[PDB]
Amino acid sequence: FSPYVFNGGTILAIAGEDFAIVASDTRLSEGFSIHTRDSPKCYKLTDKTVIGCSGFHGDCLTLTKIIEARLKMYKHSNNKAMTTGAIAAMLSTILYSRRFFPYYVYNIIGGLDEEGKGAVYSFDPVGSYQRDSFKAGGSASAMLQPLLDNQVGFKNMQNVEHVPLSLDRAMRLVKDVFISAAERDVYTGDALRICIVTKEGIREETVSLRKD
Amino acid sequence: AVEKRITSPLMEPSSIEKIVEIDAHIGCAMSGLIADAKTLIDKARVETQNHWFTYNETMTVESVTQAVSNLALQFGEPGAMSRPFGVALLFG
Amino acid sequence: RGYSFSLTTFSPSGKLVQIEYALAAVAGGAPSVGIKAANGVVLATEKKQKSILYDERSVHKVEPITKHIGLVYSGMGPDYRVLVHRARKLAQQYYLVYQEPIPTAQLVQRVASVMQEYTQSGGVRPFGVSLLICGWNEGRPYLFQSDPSGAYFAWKATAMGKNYVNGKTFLEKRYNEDLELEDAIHTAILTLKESFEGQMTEDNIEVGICNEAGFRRLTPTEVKDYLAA
Amino acid sequence: YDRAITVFSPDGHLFQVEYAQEAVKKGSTAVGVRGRDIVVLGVEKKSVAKLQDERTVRKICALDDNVCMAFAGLTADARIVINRARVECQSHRLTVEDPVTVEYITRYIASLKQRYTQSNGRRPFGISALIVGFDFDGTPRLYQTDPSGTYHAWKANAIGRGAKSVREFLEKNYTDEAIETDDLTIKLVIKALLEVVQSGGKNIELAVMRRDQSLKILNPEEIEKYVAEIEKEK
Amino acid sequence: MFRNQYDNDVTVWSPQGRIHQIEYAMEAVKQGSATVGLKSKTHAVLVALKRAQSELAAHQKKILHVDNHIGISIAGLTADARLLCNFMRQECLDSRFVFDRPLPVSRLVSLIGSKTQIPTQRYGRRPYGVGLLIAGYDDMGPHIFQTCPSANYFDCRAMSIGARSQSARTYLERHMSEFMECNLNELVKHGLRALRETLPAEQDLTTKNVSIGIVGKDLEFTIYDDDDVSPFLEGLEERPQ
Amino acid sequence: PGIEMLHGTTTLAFKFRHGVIVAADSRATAGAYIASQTVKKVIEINPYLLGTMAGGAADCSFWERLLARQCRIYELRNKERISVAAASKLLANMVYQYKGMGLSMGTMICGWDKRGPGLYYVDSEGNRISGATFSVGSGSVYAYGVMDRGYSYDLEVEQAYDLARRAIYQATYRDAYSGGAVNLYHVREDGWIRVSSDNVADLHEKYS
Amino acid sequence: SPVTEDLLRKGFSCVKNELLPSHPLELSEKNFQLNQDKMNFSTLRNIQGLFAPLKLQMEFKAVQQVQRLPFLSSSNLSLDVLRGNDETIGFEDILNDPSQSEVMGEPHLMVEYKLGLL
Amino acid sequence: IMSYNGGAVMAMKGKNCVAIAADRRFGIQAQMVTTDFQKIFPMGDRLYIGLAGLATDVQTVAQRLKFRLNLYELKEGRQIKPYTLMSMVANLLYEKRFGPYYTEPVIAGLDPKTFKPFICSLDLIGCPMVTDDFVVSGTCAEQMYGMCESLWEPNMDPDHLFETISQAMLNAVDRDAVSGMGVIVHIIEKDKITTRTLKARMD
Amino acid sequence: MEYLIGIQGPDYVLVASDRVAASNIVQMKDDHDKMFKMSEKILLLCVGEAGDTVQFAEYIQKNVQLYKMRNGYELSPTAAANFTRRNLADCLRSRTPYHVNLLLAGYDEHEGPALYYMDYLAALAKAPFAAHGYGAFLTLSILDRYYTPTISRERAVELLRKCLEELQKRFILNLPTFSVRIIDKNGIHDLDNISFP
Repeated sequence: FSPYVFNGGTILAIAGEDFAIVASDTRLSEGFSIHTRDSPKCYKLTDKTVIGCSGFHGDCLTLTKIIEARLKMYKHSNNKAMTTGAIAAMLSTILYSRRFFPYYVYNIIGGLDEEGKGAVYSFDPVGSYQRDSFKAGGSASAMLQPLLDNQVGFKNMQNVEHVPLSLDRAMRLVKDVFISAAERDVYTGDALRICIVTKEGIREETVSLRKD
Repeated sequence: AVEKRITSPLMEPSSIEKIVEIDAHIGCAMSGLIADAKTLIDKARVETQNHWFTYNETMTVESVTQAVSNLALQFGEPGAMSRPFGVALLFG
Repeated sequence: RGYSFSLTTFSPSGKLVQIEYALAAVAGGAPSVGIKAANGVVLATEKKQKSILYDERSVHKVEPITKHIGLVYSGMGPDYRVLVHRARKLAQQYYLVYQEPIPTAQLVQRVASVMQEYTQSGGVRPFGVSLLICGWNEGRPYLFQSDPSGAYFAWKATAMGKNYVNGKTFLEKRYNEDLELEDAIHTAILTLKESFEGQMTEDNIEVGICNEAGFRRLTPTEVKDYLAA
Repeated sequence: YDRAITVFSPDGHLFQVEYAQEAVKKGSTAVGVRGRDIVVLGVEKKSVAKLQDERTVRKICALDDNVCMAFAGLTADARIVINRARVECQSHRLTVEDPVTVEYITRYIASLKQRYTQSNGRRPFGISALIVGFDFDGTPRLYQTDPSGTYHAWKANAIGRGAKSVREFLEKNYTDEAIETDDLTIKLVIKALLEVVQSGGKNIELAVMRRDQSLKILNPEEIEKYVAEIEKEK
Repeated sequence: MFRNQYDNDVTVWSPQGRIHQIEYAMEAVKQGSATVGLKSKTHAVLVALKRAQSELAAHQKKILHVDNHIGISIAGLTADARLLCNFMRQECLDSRFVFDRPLPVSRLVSLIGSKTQIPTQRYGRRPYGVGLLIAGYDDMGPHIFQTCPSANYFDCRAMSIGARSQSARTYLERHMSEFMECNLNELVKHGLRALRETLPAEQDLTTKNVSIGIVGKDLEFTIYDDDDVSPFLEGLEERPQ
Repeated sequence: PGIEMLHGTTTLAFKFRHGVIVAADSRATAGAYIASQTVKKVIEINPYLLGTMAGGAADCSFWERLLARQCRIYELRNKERISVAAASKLLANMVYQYKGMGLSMGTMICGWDKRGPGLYYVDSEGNRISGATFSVGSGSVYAYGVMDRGYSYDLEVEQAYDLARRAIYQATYRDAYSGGAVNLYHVREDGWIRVSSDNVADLHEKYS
Repeated sequence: SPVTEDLLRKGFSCVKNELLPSHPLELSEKNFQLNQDKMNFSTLRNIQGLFAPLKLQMEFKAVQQVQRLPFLSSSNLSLDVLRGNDETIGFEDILNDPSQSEVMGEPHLMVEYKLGLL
Repeated sequence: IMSYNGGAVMAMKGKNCVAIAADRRFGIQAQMVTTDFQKIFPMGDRLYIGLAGLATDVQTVAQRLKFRLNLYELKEGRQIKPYTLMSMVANLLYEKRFGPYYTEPVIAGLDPKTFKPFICSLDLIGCPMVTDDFVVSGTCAEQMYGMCESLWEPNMDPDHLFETISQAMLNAVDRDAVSGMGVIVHIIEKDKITTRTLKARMD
Repeated sequence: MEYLIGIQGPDYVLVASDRVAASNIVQMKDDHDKMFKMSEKILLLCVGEAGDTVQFAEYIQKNVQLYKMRNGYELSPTAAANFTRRNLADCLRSRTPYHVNLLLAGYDEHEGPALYYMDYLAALAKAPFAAHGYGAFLTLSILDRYYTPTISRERAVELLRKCLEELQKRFILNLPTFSVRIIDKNGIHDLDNISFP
């Protein structure tokens, strides 16, 4: 017996100037077979906060079903709505509550701050948050990140100016990076589900990706 | 603004303090019995600090008045109480 | 009296009303006589089962403990069987450890403590019972009597029970030590005869000796032989 | 309307506390006053009883090398409270390597007293304390507990029967001049205690405490010498 | 006057046979403010009233919140109100977490009654003093369930348990025909008109003493307060007489 | 699951006549893949102390959070600031409560109080050693020697800053887990003040 | 799995091995009377109805609270014939008899812990 | 496990005389830290016990047994018969049968009433047994039965008993690394106790 | 590892130590006093596993002051030893695989000095001079060779100095300097540290 098994996935998050983007491939694969091809991995929490949860698909559901309940409890108690600056600490506490039986997840939080500003957090299986700007991660990580490091925040480039990220550029970059990284990885592909969020709500997006 | 009514001149003025800190932005003025007010204040401080540690933000005055009133509601039948709290507070 | 009705409160003179009431209750019971002699001891008592509808077997008064300890009650019937069972359990508990039979004194102390434990508490009545127990250890005979509060005495010729003052007065002029069981049994029979409200019959005496063999209980025909003699 | 702690009266006036205070106002007196660097904790002995030995019967108990203790009232409850305070002081010192301040231990004693007033199955502790000692910063400190739950950082108060007279005498004479040297404080406290007692020296005990010299009781010879010195009034 | 020995506790039966504590609690629940509980085919309005400690102070809360599809009122003791709404919220949250459907009112109210039935039997405890008017639409049309100090809940169509309200009952019974086919505005107008009868003469409903709360088909339970209640409180004719 | 974070790191702190200085790197590795480059390790708990980070990440953060809560509660209760020794012993007791279940942490609680400076050290093992010169983590060595050679207890402020920068740079040039940025922290009577932050590339260019 | 949310009074007990049972005859010996009573209650509740376990357990509760204070040995003369162990002497009273306890606590602390106030 | 320390004890029943002897040594495996470490305890007056084995449990079992013996002696009035201590130690050892101690006690003494010599023994977890002629237990158990079986004789006077208990130990315990360097002889005759200290090879 | 020795005498319980710390390959601090103090007449040396030593010593030290402060008078070395052994045994067997070595000291007012040796399984001897750590192997013979049954306080220091010189010359580790404390019927006297250049 072994109370752990892999299920793949990939999470990418770009935190621009006044827009947060969370996107993820959709394929539940364990062992060598494929279970389904829809399996969305981008759940909504509030009107201005989206959670992406990769990793083992037995706790990715439990944490999703617990966070909403605790959010409802907080809203009923304090008569407000949790901002994206508190959900990080609350989820970190929940994750660390079982340090001797760790959750096998890799969560990513994206949303808007008090003012119009991008913000993407990043956790670890034991649970320790850290603010970031373009952090990605998941099963097929270590390939998504370096290209973003090259593009978003210009590194190891000289005699080049700095330009803020425009909304038209973000989707064009994300689609290209997923298309490039889908071929060389096994667990990725199928359908791509995009959850760009702005200060008017959540608008959704789905495109094809290496049809399988 | 809370009066003191010092019993004797020999009593040190700062020994009795109706005004008491709860946090960096909340203050309250107890009245009536003293020890029960001390217990309530200690519980309120513990609760607000625990909430700050958990959710990583500041208190809202309603969110602590609700907690202290919920604690004070336990009159009746376990270190449970047996008499109503003969105190009163002015949270600010 | 307001200070009465509860065993946990002292009257404003120094006493316990409930304890004295229980003592009077156990005094108002069935007469019993115990005689200590240089060779052994004899315990004599009578039963209320006078009508022939009852049976000689089944219910019985002087229940032996182990092999050297035998008792007799003079109080409430349904209120000493539990105590007797506790005494037997204590004797066995002592016997598993210390692989040698219980001496009488330790058993007396333990039963007295367990009986007293329902005095100092609050909300439970004291046991209404007072029982003699006879032992034979180290070539010596032992006799003790227990009180509802619990205070053992090294009694020698107690006639406690109903009308016990007359029995004590009668016994204070007959016993002279240095006697065998033969005369002691006759003395006990005479003490019972002094206050019986009728004549002794073949099925009214439950004498039991504790000589240096064990705790043999006299058979009904043997009791008939002694009663005739 | 006074037969249970948990119940109130039609006006208020929790009565078991007041009755406990009345019981406390029946034992031997006790005083205490701080100076520049000195504290005194004199008490008075109700009866001589020459057959009895003064070694066992005493009021000035030690709580730590920097905190002392003097009570008034029923003896056994005070002994229980002192035992618990000693244990708590040692536990706090173990959990934090820092000698315990006066305020923390006196708050613990007050809380322990107040805990026994929340159910009609436990009587309150009827005693009154005079916690006094030196902190870790050198500032002289003094306090006074109360049966219900309260405590005040008094300066030269007093407890026990006939405390109003001694309190008035102390407040009518307490000045910065009398707390300058060391023996002046002893003279003041002896003059204060001489009022209620019939004859001085016979049944008066003191406990002089200095800066980190630990508690040090006074033998009768020194008490007699101090009384003789204070008898030079003109 | 043959009742002094039979009312000091709750676990004793009078010679006639009736628990006097239950009757006393049912009399006690009448201390508060009126609360009409109208219902319709699509929406279940819940209009309440608010008192005032003083002109300087602020008013009490009479329309709490439970979940996205259920909202309770309150009448009587304000102490046990929170202690019972906590159980409300906890049960609804557990039902949403274990299963994945909103908890129907018909089971929630039964659970609340079962919980409130316990204290009326064991010694050393007292019955609750609430007058809940639980309202909410889940799957088979909106419901209006009433709760009493004794654990005896009623189904209902429209009632006004609380303060002086018998005139409110009479008015609500007189016009109990049009409540089956009307829009939201007409139903709210009827509710406010019914509540106006409770208020004494020469007194009008201001903006600061109404707490209209509406739950229906496609909108979650929302509470209205302050100037937001003005649009509903516009027509109301001009005066009861 | 996978390795949590921070298989190793570096930090140092020495005390002299003008307080206590704290330096740290920022590279939270995950075994063989770099997870981040600008993770802050000098943890602030109040404007009098400066918690440090080493070993694991989540455990260190959680225990500093609990220590901060306890310190704030004590501050609110006793109206007096808590000494560094009390906080160090508190954290020592909490960490020593759990041993053998896989705890791993190195912290160097330091600050100013009524007794002057203080730089007590505690870890998962349970010892509460004091000192005047410390360095913990994988990159503690390769810096220990240099910072011991340069220390003189009579330095100025700029000289001490330069010494700390040199020590961190020479440690991270030879190791394989330290690097990224360099954070420098100063402690004085009025609480800590952030000194500066710097990138390894610029220091290498200016020290070449 | 709890955080802190006096160490001299209770100390020197690592968290490591209480969530690690000793020799397998540990949970069958530390908690034996409770397990036997639970099994009997379950059997009676299953076969005879819901009244018997409630009645018997509440009888246990009623008889339990008349013993002496915790800092003294309890005779336990009653509750025994009602339990059914009236004569079932075994490895519960001859080995480490609680009357001769090798270590003993403070009276006030033990009684206040028995009341559950702490 | 009875090698982390050392020890060896005998007991011979003569003619109204019993003798018990031990070996004085306490050392952590090869190393040695002291030469004087008592292993004979004076329980009662004409009674003795001979704990031998792992010392850290010897001390604890001796303390607990002394406590319980004082309790029984004070409660029951008169002295303890030698047979009672046998069941005493049996119960005390079986208290922790699953978590076993490490002791092989030997009990030797006289009846305070009859003056009939008595000797018994015990195993690790408590299994009472009585041998009339002699008994021995300890770390060096194997190399004493051969020395004792031939040299023994029934109905021995105190002098010959002392000579035999000296000869069955002095040249029979040196044939082992641990448990040497000193021998204490306790002779218990009818009226007076007597203690002697032999001399052996210092190696 | 570490080093602990103590030599007895007519009226002293002189003990040495080793002011040093430990780590993987590093010496964190070069002066770490291991000598916890019990009372005005009792010392308590302790070397063992890290953390558990400083915890057990602290717990057993904030328990002897309680006895003095609750009964006026002071414990005796024999009672202190028979209490420390009991606590160590009960706690070690309970739930913790400890590894601590102890070396009590003390001077009462009725029978000379008293020095006690205790291993990590809670034994109790009364050797006239014991040792701990690894240096015990290389130094106990040196201590035994010159140990006259009576030694003057002046000669005890010289014997200790020779016994430490041999260890500093023939040992793998780098014990750089040692501490010395001597107890007499006047309190806890102190002597200048032993430091090897």
